[PDB]
Amino acid sequence: VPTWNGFSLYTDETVRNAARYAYDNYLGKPYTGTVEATPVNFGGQMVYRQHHGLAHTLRTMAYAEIIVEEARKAKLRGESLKTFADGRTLADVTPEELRKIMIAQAFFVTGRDDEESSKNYEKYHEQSRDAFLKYVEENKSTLIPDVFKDEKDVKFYADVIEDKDHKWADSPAHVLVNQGHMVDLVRVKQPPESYLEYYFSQLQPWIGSTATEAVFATQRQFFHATYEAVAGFDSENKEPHLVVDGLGRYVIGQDGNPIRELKFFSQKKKLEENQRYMRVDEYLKLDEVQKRFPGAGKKLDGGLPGLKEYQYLQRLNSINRARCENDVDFCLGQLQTAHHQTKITPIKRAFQSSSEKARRQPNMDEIAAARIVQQIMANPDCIHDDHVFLNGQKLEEKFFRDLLAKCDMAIVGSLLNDTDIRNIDTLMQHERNTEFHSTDAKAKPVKLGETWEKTIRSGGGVTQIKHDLIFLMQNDAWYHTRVNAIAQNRDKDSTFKEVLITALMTPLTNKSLMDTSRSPAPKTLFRGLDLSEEFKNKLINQAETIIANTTEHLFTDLSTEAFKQIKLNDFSQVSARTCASTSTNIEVPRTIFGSNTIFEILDPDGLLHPKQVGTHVSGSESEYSIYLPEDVALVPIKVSFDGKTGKGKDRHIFTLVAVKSPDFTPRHESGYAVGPLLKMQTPKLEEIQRLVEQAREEPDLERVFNLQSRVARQAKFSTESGYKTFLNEKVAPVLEQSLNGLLDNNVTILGKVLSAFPSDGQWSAFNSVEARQMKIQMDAIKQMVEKKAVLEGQILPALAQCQNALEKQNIAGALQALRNIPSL
Amino acid sequence: SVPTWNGFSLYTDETVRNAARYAYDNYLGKPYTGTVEATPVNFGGQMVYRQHHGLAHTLRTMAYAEIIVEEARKAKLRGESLKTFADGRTLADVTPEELRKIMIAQAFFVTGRDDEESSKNYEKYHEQSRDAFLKYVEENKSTLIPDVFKDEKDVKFYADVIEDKDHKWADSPAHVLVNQGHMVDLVRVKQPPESYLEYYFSQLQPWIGSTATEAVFATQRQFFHATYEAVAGFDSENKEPHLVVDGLGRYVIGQDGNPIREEGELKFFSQKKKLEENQRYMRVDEYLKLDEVQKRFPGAGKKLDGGLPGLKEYQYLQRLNSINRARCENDVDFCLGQLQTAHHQTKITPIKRAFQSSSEKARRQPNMDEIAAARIVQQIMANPDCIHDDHVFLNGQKLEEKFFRDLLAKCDMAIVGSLLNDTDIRNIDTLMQHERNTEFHSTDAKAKPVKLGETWEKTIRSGGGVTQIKHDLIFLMQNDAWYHTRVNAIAQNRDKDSTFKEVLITALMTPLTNKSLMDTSRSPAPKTLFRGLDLSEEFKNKLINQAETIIANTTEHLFTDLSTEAFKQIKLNDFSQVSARTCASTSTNIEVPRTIFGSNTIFEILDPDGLLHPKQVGTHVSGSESEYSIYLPEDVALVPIKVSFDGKTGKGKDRHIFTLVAVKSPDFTPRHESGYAVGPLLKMQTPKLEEIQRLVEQAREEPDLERVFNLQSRVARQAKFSTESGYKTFLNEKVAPVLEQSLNGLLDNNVTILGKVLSAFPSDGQWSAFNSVEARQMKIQMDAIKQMVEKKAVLEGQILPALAQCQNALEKQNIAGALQALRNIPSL
Amino acid sequence: MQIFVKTLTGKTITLEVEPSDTIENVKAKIQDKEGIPPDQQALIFAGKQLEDGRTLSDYNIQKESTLHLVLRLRGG
Amino acid sequence: MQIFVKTLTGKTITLEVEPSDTIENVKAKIQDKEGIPPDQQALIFAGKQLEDGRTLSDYNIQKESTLHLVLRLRGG
Repeated sequence: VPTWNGFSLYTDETVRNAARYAYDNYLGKPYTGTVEATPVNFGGQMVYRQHHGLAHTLRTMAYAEIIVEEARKAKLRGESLKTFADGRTLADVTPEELRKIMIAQAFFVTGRDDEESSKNYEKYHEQSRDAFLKYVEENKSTLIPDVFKDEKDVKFYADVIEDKDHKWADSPAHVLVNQGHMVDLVRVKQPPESYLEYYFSQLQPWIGSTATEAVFATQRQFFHATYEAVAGFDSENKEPHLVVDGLGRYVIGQDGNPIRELKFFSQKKKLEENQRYMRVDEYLKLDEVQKRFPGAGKKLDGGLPGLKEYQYLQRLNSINRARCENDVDFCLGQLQTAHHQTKITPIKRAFQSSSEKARRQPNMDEIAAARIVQQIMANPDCIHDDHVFLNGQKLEEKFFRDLLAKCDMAIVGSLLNDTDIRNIDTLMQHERNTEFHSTDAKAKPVKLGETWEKTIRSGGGVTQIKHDLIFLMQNDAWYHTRVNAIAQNRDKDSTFKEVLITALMTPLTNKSLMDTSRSPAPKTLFRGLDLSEEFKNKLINQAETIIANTTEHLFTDLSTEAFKQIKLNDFSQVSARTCASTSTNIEVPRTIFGSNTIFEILDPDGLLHPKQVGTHVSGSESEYSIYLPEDVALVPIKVSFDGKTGKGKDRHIFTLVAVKSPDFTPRHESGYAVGPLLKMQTPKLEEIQRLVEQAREEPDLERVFNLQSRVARQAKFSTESGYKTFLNEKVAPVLEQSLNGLLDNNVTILGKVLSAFPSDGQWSAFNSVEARQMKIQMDAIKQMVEKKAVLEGQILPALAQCQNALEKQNIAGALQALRNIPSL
Repeated sequence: SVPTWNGFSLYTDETVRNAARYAYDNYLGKPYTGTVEATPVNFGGQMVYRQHHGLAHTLRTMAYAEIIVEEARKAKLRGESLKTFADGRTLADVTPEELRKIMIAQAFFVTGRDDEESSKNYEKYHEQSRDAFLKYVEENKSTLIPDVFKDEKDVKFYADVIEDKDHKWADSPAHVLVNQGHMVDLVRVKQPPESYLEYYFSQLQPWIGSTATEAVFATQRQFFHATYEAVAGFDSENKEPHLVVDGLGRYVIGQDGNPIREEGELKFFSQKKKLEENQRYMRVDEYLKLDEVQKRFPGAGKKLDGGLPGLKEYQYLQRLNSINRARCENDVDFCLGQLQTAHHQTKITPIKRAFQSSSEKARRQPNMDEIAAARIVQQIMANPDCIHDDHVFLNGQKLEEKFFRDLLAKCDMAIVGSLLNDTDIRNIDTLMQHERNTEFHSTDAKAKPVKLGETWEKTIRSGGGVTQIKHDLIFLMQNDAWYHTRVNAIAQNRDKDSTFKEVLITALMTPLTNKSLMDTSRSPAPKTLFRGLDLSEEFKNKLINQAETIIANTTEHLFTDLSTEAFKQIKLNDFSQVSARTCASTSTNIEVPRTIFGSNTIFEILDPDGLLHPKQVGTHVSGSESEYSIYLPEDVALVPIKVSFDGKTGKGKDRHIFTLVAVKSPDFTPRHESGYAVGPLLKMQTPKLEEIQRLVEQAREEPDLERVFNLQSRVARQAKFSTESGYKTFLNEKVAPVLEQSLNGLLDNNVTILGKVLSAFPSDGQWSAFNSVEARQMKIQMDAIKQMVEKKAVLEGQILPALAQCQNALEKQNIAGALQALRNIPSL
Repeated sequence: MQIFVKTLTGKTITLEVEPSDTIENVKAKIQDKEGIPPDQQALIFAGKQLEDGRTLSDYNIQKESTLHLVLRLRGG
Repeated sequence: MQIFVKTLTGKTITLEVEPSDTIENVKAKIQDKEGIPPDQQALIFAGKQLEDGRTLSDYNIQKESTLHLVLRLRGG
């Protein structure tokens, strides 16, 4: 299966002009014959050939297109398709071949002089051929050799139009022109079930059942798009079956069984006693019919859903009906929109839908990640060469790579504020000389914060900061190549600072984009990539597998296989995890940057939330930024070869549709950000650490001995009588008792030597120089004894009682231990 | 060049006392038969027939001869050169045998007096004294010859000294001692006292030197006090006329203020020779300031108080007329006892003069390190598991060998023992179990090692309560040389090749043994203890010359205090460390060290001031060792006062007796740095406040933010459906905001948000309205979220700020604000 | 030597240059002919942005080569 | 062989012993003579206390040697 080149009925100029020449010279002119010569009027506009005119002709061309499309898919799915004499298959039809096919289809019915279908088929197809050859000769110059290799090529398609011998299976040309003509015959002729089965059965061998279901499902949408009535389908309808070939009927005998040789009967032939015509319900339920037609048990509604018959019938009479019959460009536009929609509806069918177009609310880790970002921005002092150290916690390269891979950094950015944006410069001044390295190795390293201050930042308020940041991202390749490579986890030999900066700037850049972007979101965006040959080939294969397993259906929903193949082959991650640059102008990626890979990103449901980047004057890059939501997939619907780039590499355009579904949500293990954040909230509790260090000081018994010796010298020698009685009675026992109390760590002794300390007035009885000095010595020893008695006897037990209440979760008891403290 | 004395003493020799007994019985106690002052005198009702020249006088002259030889020997040792006799000897060369003969002669020197007639009948009285001496020798020839007197030639020599026919008072040591002994006793209360003292001082000085002569005459005043004789004062500025004692005359100062000399030298003037107009007798104060007198007499400018220090005059006189005066003059044993006590005190009083005095006899109070040492001892005993081969490991601290040697060296281990209790004693059994196989080594290297704890279990210990343990431990020390030799050597830091456990057990048992001795001893503290030692010949001679140097530089004095030199030599030569730092074994029976154990070295330890606090060891039955233990206090020195050659041991080596006096003084206090024990004790008690450490780590715990976030998800999905009415309303309006505020309060750490969301949590009565299973599930989850918010709200907003405020108040040592911070916690 | 820089608005601008010429060199020249100020200009050659200071020779650019010019402005 | 054990009270105890006699049974014969129980007996020879279990010849106590006996008992 070769890669298509983007050739399409709705964009090829040659095929459209052939449709014009057919309309202007035949299809749009009045019939010269008898049958159905009289025109019919639709909303005031006249249609001369309502049945075999422009809308019918263009639909047959559109059928041939999707028949080739569906045949290529069936071949890629592994199905066996009907072979021609030379072993080819409808899947083997090339773009140039099909362009010749459709041009002949434009003239297949122009030779009609009226609507007679009972004769002069020979004559009318002769006039059709003459019309086609007349067009070819008149535009000989353009047609040859570009469209037709020569006049011998022209005669082959003139031969298919003439149809001398009804060799309807001879080549892809005969098949597609015949089948395209026959597919338009499925209409509201009753019973509709008989007609659909017959034409389904005629196409089915060439492309298979899955493909044939897609063709006739699409045919109904083309009928709606061109304002033709669409019939219903009832598998248990009770009308007599209609043998379409020969307009006959089949029979059920008086005996039980359907009669066969299965045997044809004319509608005229009279039947024996109480024999009967086979009903359509019985026809569909026959085993041979069920084996080739999946219509059994199935019902389809006629008309348009959500329209009741009086509104549907006014639609069928709309002037757009005649515009389809008289305006080539209008009718092709209706078909193109219907063709495009049938590439999207099977995708949405296969996934759980959602009514929310916005990003989800933050999870716990995105909330914690945002808090960590704000604290780093607030304290760039925390940035080292290996790690970040903040609030006693070490965050290394792995932590920031986890944030990039598990957090929605756009959601994180929505939890940041203008203070974090203002702090961008203080982070940059801290990183004045931090060198960034472009992924291009020949580029010279660039100092981050210094470049920022002297080339990017223009002062102003926080909005100007946001545009400066957005500008650095759009303008400086040394910056965004490293950032995007790290963000998408495909970088080589990156420094830790480069990882951290990427982790900090990705949410901050998203906030800048979100706050600044004014324009409503474009619905078509183009992204350029430079992929290796091997990697592009992998994406082509994956896209083709997805496209081949995405099909419209009539009766057999294969949505489960589309789900399975899209999950196996999705390459949405190529556009995820970073602020991805896109342009509304395909020539920015195609022509200016020369990408060999172009993603045509369609977002008809507004799920991508693109943000404007920079200016959009004429000649600008028309840039928009996408940070892919976690539950949006960019599902491929078309892969086209687009020619070669300036360097001679192949260029391919992938058309992708953004689809949102809970089925695309990743499952991450939580905790990677909350854990570290919890560590940082840990209190230092420095005062309590100093309470214990002070509760572990050895008492200074040096000074108590000093005063004991000082008392002893004054207590051997004192001529004053009363001073020596007081020193030996009231002072020396307190000092000896205090010494043993400090030595023994005995609370009982300490709490009671306090009462024994003499008063200031008892000391004031003696106005000696040494007695005053001792009084000051005694007070210091007294404070030292009291502090220990209060610590070990009052405060330390209360903490223990408080703590023990807390390990029993007796909270009010823990308070009580502090409140209710007993005296000594 | 001074031969060691043999302990010969007037106060213990029997021959000398017998001669004095016979002198009293046959002459000195009988009435005078002459005219001059023959009438007896009464003292307290007891007759004294010879008040001046009787028994007491005669005994004092012998005591003088003893101290004169004593001080002469000291003076020779100090390097002084003494006056020589014709044969080359000095008084320092007088032997014990010679001094005995001299004293026997002295005993009879006055027996021949018929009355107190002085000048008139010198030769008759001295011949009768001679004959009395000859009569006594003849009546005791068998005892006396040849052992005391070698032959009749020898007897006649001393008889000739008594007769004194030619006044050859400088002929021989016997002549000088007999004459000077008689003269020293004439220093009395006759006026002017300064003339008498200077004269007799000048007679003695050339034979023994000034220092010795000061000692002799200072001691004389003490002998006078001991024998109830009046003692005069000395006034260098006395203006009374000087008395030329030799001739009972006068010196004169002429019309000019000049002493009348001769063609110089001072003119003797008869007292009855009344003289010229304006001529003057030379005063005492002028005589003592003469250059010739000042060069031979150190009394110039000095003053001595008369009588007895501390007695008013009225009391000195009733003392002088006490009955003890008659006892001294009629009872030979009483008077010798009086003199012996005075003589012994003159060997102590100079020692105490040379050092800072002390008043208190008891051991001092415990110091900081002894208190800590006792506590460490108690805790080792309580948990013997802490004892390892290399060290003791107690409460995080590692105590190695040097720590326990330091306690042995710096703590008074008796004081430390006084801080131990009966359960520490009781734990000795536990300790011995843990040390059952610890092998002790005698310092006797031929002895086999002995397993300490097993021998204690199976041989030493005899059951019973605490007191029996104490006696068993004391018995172990008294009885087992394999143990006390090792313990003593380690305690005195003279051991070699001891194990850690031997050192540790030494450091534990020394205070435990002291406690056991203090708790059990009831015998009154004896004041004479004997200690035997087996010393090498080299070591003992070091001790001998150390003691002789100390003794030779310890002298009484009158005017010239040589205390500074006694201090210097005692500090240079002190060997108190030989008896220090351990429970030193002593006995009240000298025969235990001398005979049973055959020691070549005996310390006669005297403790008159009760400073040693010895404790009875074992039994004191007849035939026992009469053992006492002393642990020397840190400020008590055992100062030698006497060294005696005592004959030979069983093995033929010389034995010496060192007489030591215990003396207490701050100058002996060692200087040790503090903290050797308090340091480790304090580290052992630093608290591991794990309850506060657990409180800290409970403020560490993280809130379960994921759980609050997930519960929000459930509340929302619980709400999306109406079920119970109108619990959906309740969920959206009451529960969802509270969870939103809780999460935002815990995302930040906003205590103020957390506090009032606590009030927003619905009441239990609000939940009573909904009875669905999922509603009950919900309140249980809601109660959990409320507990999480409340723990963070109370810790961050009440408890932790209160503890921080309390500590900042303790850091400013405002303790009232510290307790305020806890008690004044405000509710949210 | 001569090169032409092409734009998104369709015009093809020819410049007479010589290899020793820097990039600022080039913009300056586009400003005089087209008067598009230098600091709005971003020059692309073979898909790679060309930076101030480095020369026309450095980026391999050569005779009759093609450069691409986009207007690049800050928003707001 | 005969030896003499001299005491502090003044007695001189004469004993007939063999050189292979133990100290236990020298104390036993001292007890038979003077009635002092062996547990109270401390026997000394040339300043060294004699140990039960070892022989007289172990300590080189020979003919007409003099031993010394002191009473030694626990207090209380």
